[PDB]
Amino acid sequence: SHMAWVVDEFDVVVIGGGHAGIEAALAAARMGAKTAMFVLNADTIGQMSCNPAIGGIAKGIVVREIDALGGEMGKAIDQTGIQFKMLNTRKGKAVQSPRAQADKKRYREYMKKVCENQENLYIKQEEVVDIIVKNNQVVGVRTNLGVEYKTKAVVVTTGTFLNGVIYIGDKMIPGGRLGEPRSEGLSDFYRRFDFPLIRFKTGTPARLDKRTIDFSALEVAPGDDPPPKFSFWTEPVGSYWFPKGKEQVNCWITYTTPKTHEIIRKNLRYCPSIEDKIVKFPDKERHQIFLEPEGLDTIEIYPNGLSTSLPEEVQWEMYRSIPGLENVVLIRPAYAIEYDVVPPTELYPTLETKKIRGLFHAGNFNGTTGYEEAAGQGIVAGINAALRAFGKEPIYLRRDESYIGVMIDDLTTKGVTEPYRLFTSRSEYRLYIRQDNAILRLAKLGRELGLLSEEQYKLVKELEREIEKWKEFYKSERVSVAVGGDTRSYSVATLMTMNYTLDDVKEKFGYEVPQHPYVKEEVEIQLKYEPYIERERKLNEKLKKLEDTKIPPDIDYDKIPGLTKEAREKLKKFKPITVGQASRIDGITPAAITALLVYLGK
Amino acid sequence: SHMAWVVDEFDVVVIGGGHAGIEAALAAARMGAKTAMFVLNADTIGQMSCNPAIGGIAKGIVVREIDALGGEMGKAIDQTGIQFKMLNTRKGKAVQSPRAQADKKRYREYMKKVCENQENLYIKQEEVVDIIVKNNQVVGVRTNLGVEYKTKAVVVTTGTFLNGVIYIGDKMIPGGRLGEPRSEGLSDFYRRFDFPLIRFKTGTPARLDKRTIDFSALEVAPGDDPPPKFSFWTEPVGSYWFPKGKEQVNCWITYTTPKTHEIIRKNLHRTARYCPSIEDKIVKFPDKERHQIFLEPEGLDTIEIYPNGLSTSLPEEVQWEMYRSIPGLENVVLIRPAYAIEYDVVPPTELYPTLETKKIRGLFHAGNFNGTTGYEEAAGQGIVAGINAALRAFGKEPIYLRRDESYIGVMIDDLTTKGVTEPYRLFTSRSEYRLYIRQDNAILRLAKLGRELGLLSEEQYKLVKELEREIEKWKEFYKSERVSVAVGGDTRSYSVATLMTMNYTLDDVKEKFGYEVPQHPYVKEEVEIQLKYEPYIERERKLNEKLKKLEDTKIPPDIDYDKIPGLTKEAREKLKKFKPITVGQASRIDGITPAAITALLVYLGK
Ligand SMILES: Cc1cc2nc3c(=O)[nH]c(=O)nc-3n(C[C@H](O)[C@H](O)[C@H](O)COP(=O)(O)OP(=O)(O)OC[C@H]3O[C@@H](n4cnc5c(N)ncnc54)[C@H](O)[C@@H]3O)c2cc1C
Ligand SMILES: Cc1cc2nc3c(=O)[nH]c(=O)nc-3n(C[C@H](O)[C@H](O)[C@H](O)COP(=O)(O)OP(=O)(O)OC[C@H]3O[C@@H](n4cnc5c(N)ncnc54)[C@H](O)[C@@H]3O)c2cc1C
Repeated sequence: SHMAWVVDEFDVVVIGGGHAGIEAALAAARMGAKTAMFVLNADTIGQMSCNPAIGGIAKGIVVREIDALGGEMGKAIDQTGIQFKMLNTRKGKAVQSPRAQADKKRYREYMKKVCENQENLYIKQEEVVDIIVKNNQVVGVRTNLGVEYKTKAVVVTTGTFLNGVIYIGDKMIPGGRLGEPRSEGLSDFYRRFDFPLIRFKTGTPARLDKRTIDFSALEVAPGDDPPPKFSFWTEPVGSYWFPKGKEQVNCWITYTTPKTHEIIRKNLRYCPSIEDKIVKFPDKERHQIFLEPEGLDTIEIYPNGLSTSLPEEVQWEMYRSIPGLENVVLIRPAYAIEYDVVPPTELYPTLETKKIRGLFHAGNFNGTTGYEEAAGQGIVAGINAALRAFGKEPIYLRRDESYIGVMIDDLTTKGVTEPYRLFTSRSEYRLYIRQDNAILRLAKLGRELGLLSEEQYKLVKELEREIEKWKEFYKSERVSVAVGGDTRSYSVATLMTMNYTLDDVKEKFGYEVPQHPYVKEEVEIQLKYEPYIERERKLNEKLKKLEDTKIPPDIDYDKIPGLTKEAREKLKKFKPITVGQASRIDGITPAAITALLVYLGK
Repeated sequence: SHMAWVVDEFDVVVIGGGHAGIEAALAAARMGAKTAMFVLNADTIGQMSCNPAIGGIAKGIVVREIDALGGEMGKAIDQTGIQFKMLNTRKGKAVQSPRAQADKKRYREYMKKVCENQENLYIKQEEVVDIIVKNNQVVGVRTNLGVEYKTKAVVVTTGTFLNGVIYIGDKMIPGGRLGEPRSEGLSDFYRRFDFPLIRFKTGTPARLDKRTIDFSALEVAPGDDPPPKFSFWTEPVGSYWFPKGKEQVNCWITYTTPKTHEIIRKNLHRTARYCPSIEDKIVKFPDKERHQIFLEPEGLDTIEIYPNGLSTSLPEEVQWEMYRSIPGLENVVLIRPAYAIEYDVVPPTELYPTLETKKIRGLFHAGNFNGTTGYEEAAGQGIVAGINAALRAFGKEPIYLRRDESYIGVMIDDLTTKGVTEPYRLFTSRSEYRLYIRQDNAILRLAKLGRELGLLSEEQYKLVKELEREIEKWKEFYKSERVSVAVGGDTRSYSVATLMTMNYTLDDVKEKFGYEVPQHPYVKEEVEIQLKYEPYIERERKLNEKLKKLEDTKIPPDIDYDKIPGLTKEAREKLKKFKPITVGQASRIDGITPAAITALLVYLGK
């Protein structure tokens, strides 16, 4: 009688309606799993609580990847962004990453609409306080209303809410976010099963009133024209560029002054709070600040670079010492949030818990910070939760093929000491894992899982085919050029390696060029970088070998000859899925890898 | 150092971004007062937490009045409403009242957008935990972040938040609303100043998934065509009707069954007037076999359905059972459970009809915190409190709305003169001038005050005056144009105006007698309504002549009731506590005897 009815039983239960939860719930539901997404306040689904932006150095590529796998974040920002630009634009297209300013309000509504109308997905406003487990297998969930719902798998994405404490000056206020409640009960479930629990703390700037800011002397920071898109599926379909002339808004730049730093001092690894970095870098005389609009209708301005947790009275003084903000009025005070986190090392690269079958974690609760890093994990967790529910085998993303894979690999293999951010990761395949080819690297898996339709993948296969045609064509079409006082014969493909664009080649030599925007650009990029991709691949050949060497899930590390005791210990807890992953465990020696390889018969 | 800077000093501080707070903050700001609107979550400004509707029996007229005074509610629902209709459409236009279904989401956004861009208005996301007083005069406000802001007046509209507790079965959860935090500290200020504090409790239904409901056999409930508008200012300007063909959505009807009722009885335990919770009205009306239920959409993008008539605070597992016993909902899935909220309330008897506190000058109260419940009742008080707060800030005298001229005035009068033992609702009030205070003439009754305060622009009022003049020209025209009619086998000479009381409409008079009619939509309809009801309005006015007499008799603010001869001791105790501003209001205090009123009239030299 405390048990919900048949009509209230699910395959997958996602705890959380944030960035991880949304991708997870949408992925599972779209794969056919009857999914329930629990949320503390149904009106906050999809809410952006920090920076009003999507994308960035590594973040932007992850979004592109989420979009390729069949997720929503990419489509959401394309439809609700108010500014788009490319970062690292002076060093070749391969190192670039897209970034956009979002209209927070429109973004939230967009995600709520897609979620509400998603077939097989049900939203439940209720606080989950416990997970029901039978023989290390997830079988249900309980809320603080004394009810229980049956489920086959659970994806936890409590974000910054679990036992959240808001910090402002010496005031401590319970909550998952400023002005919102926090969750509590679920933490007892984790202690009860002996899961390690740690607390992370991150801050956010105050929210400023646009009418009280003098922008007159500030430098304008505009978008790009034509602006890049995050989704391969939005209009223009099969392309990553918006039409030239798309309507965009501005951002403004200002800086801290020595007076700002003195105010902070009087009131006293990657610590972003202005207060922290003036102590970490006592010598920098000024710190850059980006004033960002929060939407087209709102007057709130997000001052990027001024996150703090100082008392509100001090916030007034420090914010008003910044040129342009002399008379600024705060709408929302800056603050810092501390919450519960379960160390990622408790998971396999499938995001599934080692202790309990059918339990997956994602987002800030998993030790990361950021919308994108959360959404990237969420889609994987959602995918695997559905698979589990269907009695199939969970998958994982190889770090040598996607940035989502790199992130997940570092979390579950290295663990975290502080919140993980995508820009701290080091991809050994940075030339292959680019912004322009997420679609080519992940679309197959996306279609395989059923997230992409037959039609979506058909477009991908076609373009991929067109691309290969032209590459083989330009590689067979030679041309004679006068290099100084001597004459040479080079193929068009090779000319791309010598500062020629396809447009240059057509203009000077009259050759033809792909008419499809994507094929046209992707061909140029692949030919220009072929030399480096091949060299990069050559250098990591040994990493590739290890990565392709699977380790039995039923492997008894105690029966392996030539493996130290301290090694069996680590290999016993991390439980690597491949020898390549096993070699990344901090502390394992090249010898151990050998013993293991020998034992595996290689 | 804990004190906010000069740039953070205000004339008026409104605590709350709800329905009372929005009208109060916008009114004061539009009147020129530097205004700060505090709220717990800036993203919840203008949020509708209960029924997704605006209007109804008395509520609809109050919206028309808010709009006539220069408020926003009217404009808001007109731009975000997805269904509009008139109630009591078979009993003459005088007893009709507008009602609309709102797209909750669009409505919230609309209010947030207007408030954010309103000049002189500043939004502050922060919890006010104390009000600073100097010689019984509001001087500032303090928040839970240890900071203070200077202000000259404060409007408190905590709604259902102050020490709010959510109820579901046996569970008690702190919160101002399901999924939202509650406020607490401010209650200390009131105990500290010895204010009386009571707790009211109201419930709301669950939110249902539209795709799990079978509407196949349910009665459809559409809007009207043409649909009525709430604002006189939205397009078509200077009119109360939308064009024919406006796109609207439907609502659906269902009923409870005997099985539904038996489900509630098995799960009800004993515990020590208007109790809308289905579970209460079946114990209060044991003989009713079925209860009507209106299934209404909450917006165009959302799949959430609001089951009007099924508010409850029963355990969630019991809710599943009762909701599923209702035809069409056999397999319904809840998105949000039903619950009841209990919050702090300061008895309205602590205020003058101006909504200002008798104990502290510059302090005003409005909305649920004031003892009422409903969006419209809150916004009605809000605009008044906002207006008076700004006036106070400027050193001018606060105003009040006479109950014989507006329904808002009726509400405020009843609240401050009768007090409340339960949440006050607009349909329970009784206007002795129900024929004068109509839905069609709110604009004619309140536009002058609206313009006088600065809420309406010169151009807005100019329109009202022009129409007001055309209306009068037409009435005098139809009053001098006689026609001949055959009352049986007899011939009579009647003025066109008289025919309006003999079942003739202006359209009938033109079609049959060929007379001209007004071309402006409002003039054309108001002339007809005014002529048709002139007889009753005059009779109503004659029957209340005495009431008008008493209401026009002002009572000095500093009268010493102890010095009035011929006044009982129990009568002086009521007069000293309620402190009526007119003899009319005084005669409305429960217990006051006709003799006591005479002694007072004599004392005032009458
Ligand atoms: C103060 C602050 C500072 C930040 N700083 C940074 C930064 O420096 N850099 C950066 O990139 N990003 C930052 N962020 C953004 C942050 O990473 C995201 O807000 C979010 O936490 C990430 O996505 P998520 O899915 O994990 O969680 P969230 O978006 O937070 O969502 C969690 C969801 O879980 C639900 N929930 C929690 N518990 C329960 C329960 N028991 N039952 C049901 N539902 C539950 C909540 O209702 C909520 O919808 C910051 C955010 C805040 C609030
Ligand atoms: C459970 C429930 C049952 C209901 N039942 C009915 C019904 O039967 N009939 C009907 O017509 N209507 C009903 N309603 C609707 C209700 O009348 C409105 O939701 C609202 O309370 C009325 O307007 P308001 O302005 O007074 O308050 P609200 O709209 O509730 O707003 C209050 C505002 O005050 C702010 N606040 C509170 N404390 C502080 C503080 N210390 N500092 C700063 N800000 C603060 C909050 O953030 C909030 O924005 C119900 C609502 C609920 C939640």
